[PDB]
Amino acid sequence: WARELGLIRKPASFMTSICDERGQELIYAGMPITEVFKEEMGIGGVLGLLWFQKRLPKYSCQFIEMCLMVTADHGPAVSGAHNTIICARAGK
Amino acid sequence: SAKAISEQTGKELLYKFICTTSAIQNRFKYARVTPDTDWARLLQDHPWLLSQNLVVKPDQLIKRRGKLGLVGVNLTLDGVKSWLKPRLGQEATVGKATGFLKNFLIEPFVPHSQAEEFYVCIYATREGDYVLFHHEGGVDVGDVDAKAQKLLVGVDEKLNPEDIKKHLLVHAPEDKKEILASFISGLFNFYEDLYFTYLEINPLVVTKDGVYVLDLAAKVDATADYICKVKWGDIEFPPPFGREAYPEEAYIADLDAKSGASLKLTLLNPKGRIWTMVAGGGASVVYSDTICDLGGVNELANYGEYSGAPSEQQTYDYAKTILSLMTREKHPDGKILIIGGSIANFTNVAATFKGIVRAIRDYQGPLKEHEVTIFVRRGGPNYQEGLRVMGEVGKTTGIPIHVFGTETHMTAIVGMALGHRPIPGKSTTLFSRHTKAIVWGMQTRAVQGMLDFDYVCSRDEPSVAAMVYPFTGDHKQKFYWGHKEILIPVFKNMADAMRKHPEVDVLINFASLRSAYDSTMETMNYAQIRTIAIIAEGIPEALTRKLIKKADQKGVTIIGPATVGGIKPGCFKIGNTGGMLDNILASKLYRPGSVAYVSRSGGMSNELNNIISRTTDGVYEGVAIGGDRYPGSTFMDHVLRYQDTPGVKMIVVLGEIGGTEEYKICRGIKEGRLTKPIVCWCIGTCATQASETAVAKNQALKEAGVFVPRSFDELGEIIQSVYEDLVANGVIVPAQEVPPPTVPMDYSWARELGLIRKPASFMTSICDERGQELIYAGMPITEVFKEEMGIGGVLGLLWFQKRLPKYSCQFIEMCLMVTADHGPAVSGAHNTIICARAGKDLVSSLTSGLLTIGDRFGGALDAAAKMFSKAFDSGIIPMEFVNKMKKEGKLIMGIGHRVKSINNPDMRVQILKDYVRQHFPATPLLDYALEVEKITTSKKPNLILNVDGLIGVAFVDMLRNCGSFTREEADEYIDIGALNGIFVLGRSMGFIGHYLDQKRLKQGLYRHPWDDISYVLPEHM
Ligand SMILES: CC(=O)SCCNC(=O)CCNC(=O)[C@H](O)C(C)(C)COP(=O)(O)OP(=O)(O)OC[C@H]1O[C@@H](n2cnc3c(N)ncnc32)[C@H](O)[C@@H]1OP(=O)(O)O
Ligand SMILES: O=C([O-])CC(=O)C(=O)O
Ligand SMILES: O=C([O-])CC(=O)C(=O)O
Repeated sequence: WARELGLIRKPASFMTSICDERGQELIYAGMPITEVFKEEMGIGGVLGLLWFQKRLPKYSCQFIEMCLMVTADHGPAVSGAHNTIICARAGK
Repeated sequence: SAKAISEQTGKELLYKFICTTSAIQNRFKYARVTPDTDWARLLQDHPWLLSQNLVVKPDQLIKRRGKLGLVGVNLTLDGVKSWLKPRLGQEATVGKATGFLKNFLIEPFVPHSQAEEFYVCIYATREGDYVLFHHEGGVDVGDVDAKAQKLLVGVDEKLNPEDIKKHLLVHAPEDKKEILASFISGLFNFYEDLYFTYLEINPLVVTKDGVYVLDLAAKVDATADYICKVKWGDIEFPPPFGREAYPEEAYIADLDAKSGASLKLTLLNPKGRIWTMVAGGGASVVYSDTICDLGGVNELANYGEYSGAPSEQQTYDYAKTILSLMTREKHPDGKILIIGGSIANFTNVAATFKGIVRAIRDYQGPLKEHEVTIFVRRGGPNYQEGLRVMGEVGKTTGIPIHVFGTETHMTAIVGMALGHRPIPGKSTTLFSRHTKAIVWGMQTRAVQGMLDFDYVCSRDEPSVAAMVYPFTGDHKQKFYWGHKEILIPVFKNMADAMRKHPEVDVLINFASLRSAYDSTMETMNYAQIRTIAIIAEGIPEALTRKLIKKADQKGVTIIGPATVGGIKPGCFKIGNTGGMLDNILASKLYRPGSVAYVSRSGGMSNELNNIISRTTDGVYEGVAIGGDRYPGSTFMDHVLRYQDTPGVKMIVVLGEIGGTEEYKICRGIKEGRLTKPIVCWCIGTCATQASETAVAKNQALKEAGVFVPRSFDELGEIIQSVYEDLVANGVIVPAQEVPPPTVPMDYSWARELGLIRKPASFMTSICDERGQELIYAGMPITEVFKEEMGIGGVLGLLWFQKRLPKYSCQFIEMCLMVTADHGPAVSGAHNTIICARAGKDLVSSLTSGLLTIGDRFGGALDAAAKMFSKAFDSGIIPMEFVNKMKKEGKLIMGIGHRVKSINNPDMRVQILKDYVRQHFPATPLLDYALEVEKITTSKKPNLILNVDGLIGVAFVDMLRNCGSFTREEADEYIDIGALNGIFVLGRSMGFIGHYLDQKRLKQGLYRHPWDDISYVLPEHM
């Protein structure tokens, strides 16, 4: 109630610039989620908006998706997938 | 701070650290006699006492010892013994000072002529060091300026011995020229390199044999001790010679140095009725001056002082020791206590006065008996609550307490204490609206006050451009600009802050008293800086003289050191002057006025702000030059800087005792340069060179042509009088009072006063990090260690919040050590070894191993505990329970081992089972599980209780069988999962051991074999 009337200041920590959950609709960098879907940007587009806060061009977003899909798996004998299979096989 | 040292230590370090080509005799030849020590030990450790003649002087800082006949010359050992029979240990006087004569210093007497003596006196001034030498022996050395040779040697300047032979040895005899020139050069090198302030050697016996010293006076720069811990040794600062110390005074003295707050007290007349319990040093000084001026000079009991925001126990001890001191005797006119002081900067007045009312309500009885009266006047942040609680305790305890704030004069309560009134290229513009500054160090409170002052003055831009801190990286600090969040960039180095902000002309150095010199020298290499305000206090005087010399060479104005800063209302504020915005809006410092003041102590600047706000229009610019005796900017520079400024109409100067600083103002008024009206008043009379006292300075200024008030009571009156006399000439027009912008309150400040509620989440009951010491459940950590409880004790305090008995804590440790590891082939240890072998740290490897612990791996503890608890609580016999588990199609978990079956026990099940049998008081559930394994071993011999089942059933048995558990909490921690915490905390030991083992064996990254996979992928998708 005393911050609604604006007669107090509290030092606000937790500075962030990647999401605006309040208001009407979700804003990633400066653009709403409906403009994200209307401009037909891919998952590389939301990595551009969330990680770099910039609207990357279409070839950059498609390359980010492309370098995500080759990174997707390299078998179970690698060490992290071995850890995943061990932890999943122990009922977790 | 120049402190006089004992001459014994002075000549000890003189003989220790002299550097000359000549030979200096009497090497370690001195002795000390006190009434405590004997004479046989001093004779046996010093066999040289029977060689030559002896001489004795009092070693208690007594000036003119030979004139009053307190020296024993040309006497032998029993001669000086019989000389010290009627003198050692009792009352003696010199000048005005009378006191106990305690210490005596004894030297080998040198038979000397009147022509072999020499006079040397070297000391520090502002523009350099004075060297005074006279060649004619004895006390009769004549004038010190014409016949005796005087030398100005500069700062950071080498003294050539050729100059000593040229100028210091004009009238000196030719036979002792080179030896005395070498001695003078060595004495100057010693004086410079060990950082003294004053040396005087009146007898200097320079014979053909060598040079002897017989008596000397030495004052050292005591603030340079951080340079000279190793070269002073155990330095000694003797007190001035006088009366002894009272036990209350000694109690105040040794509670003074145990904190970062000044708690001083000195008594004048112990039977007086006017008392001093006063914050702020200048406030106590002007209170003593006004009491001695109003006729209470023979009645002023003491001057006391509490500054630097002392703690509640500190002010409680000080108040009980000073309020238990007028209760010894009474007065026919009553007794008066003054809770006085200036305006506090940031100290909460209400908490200090809560300590005051607790200390008074402890001793209200003798105060009512002795008929005392309390006069209270303070101010600052939240003094309304303090005056209200003094009024409440006055109405409650019956003691008449008369309370005022900043609306009255700060000293006028003294005016009704005796009943005298009825009781109701150096630039002339330092700062402007375009002025930016760089703050050196983490002083975010000061920067926030800076930005608040800039916001309330309707200024468009913040005056803090950057912050410099070498101990952190380049980042940004989040501050307030009114309501808005802004970012001030914090830089590691100074060079990038100077490159990125070329508009900065002010640097405010918040460095310590021993890192300010190098930071100021680094600042002055940049030509954009026109002024540096050095806040730190403690800086040695030679480094300050070097700062002054480079400031005169570069034209940079240095405000300080030992200052709070300087305030220009409407343009800029330095550091912590004024305080927070309570005092700024109280003193109307958001708009410029027409009065400019120069003061020395920063504590009187707040009361000068209050006086100028109340009596006259307001402050245009106010600079406190600092309490150091070598100021970077003097009075005279600031007075000409105001005189060159056309904005001011009058200058108020508040000097103090000592220094010829405003005789320059006197002679500049007589020269006609200073035409604007000046109101000046000298604090520090203390009449309880003759031109250094405040009263002679006062009528010196009065017949100089200055409106000097008679006392501090009429200072605001004479300022108001000259204001009303000067507005009649039509030069001062009062501007229209524009209301300032209003900042919102701070959240921590408004929660300190308790006028807000915030819903506090994050409820916890397992640790109390605040306060004095760590509290786990309700007991401190020292009681944890004193009762000798183990790690099971702190699991009892942290997990269950209960002091478990000794067998329960030892059993918790016991069930932790069997759980510690079970090899690497288990699944979690495999995860730990895999993650540790892939180059990860301890946290990631232990974490990736711990995340395997679930229902299949390590889940037998909690599930076996719940299974046997639900079996025992439902009243089912073990024979029916085994059949019920068999015909439900699931195994009894916690029962069944692979290899170790019958007369081959698990050997850690056995130890835990035995400890539960002798040490637990009652075991229903363990006996139930024993009956279940007696059935299942009759089924198959390897179906014994596992360690995972026995720890579970014995842990439930411990919780529901021992004390302090109320039979829902013993069944609650099982449901929450306290069995899982036992397993994970135990197995973390083995997992960290696995990490350390796989990192110590230095094994590279693991990849599984392809022949142990058997891929079953579909043919084509
Ligand atoms: C009546 C009136 O109110 S008027 C006031 C008149 N006088 C004054 O204004 C004096 C009051 N202020 C001061 O004197 C203070 O010194 C201030 C305001 C300059 C601040 O100084 P401080 O806080 O003492 O020093 P600072 O915070 O820099 O730290 C002291 C030392 O700790 C060192 N230090 C800090 N943290 C660590 C650490 N973790 N490990 C090792 N050293 C450390 C700092 O580097 C610094 O070293 P230095 O002395 O070589 O610089
Ligand atoms: O502002 C300052 O430095 C003085 C201060 O906090 C106090 O002790 O009241
Ligand atoms: O705790 C478990 O359930 C697994 C284990 O350590 C074992 O192999 O005995």
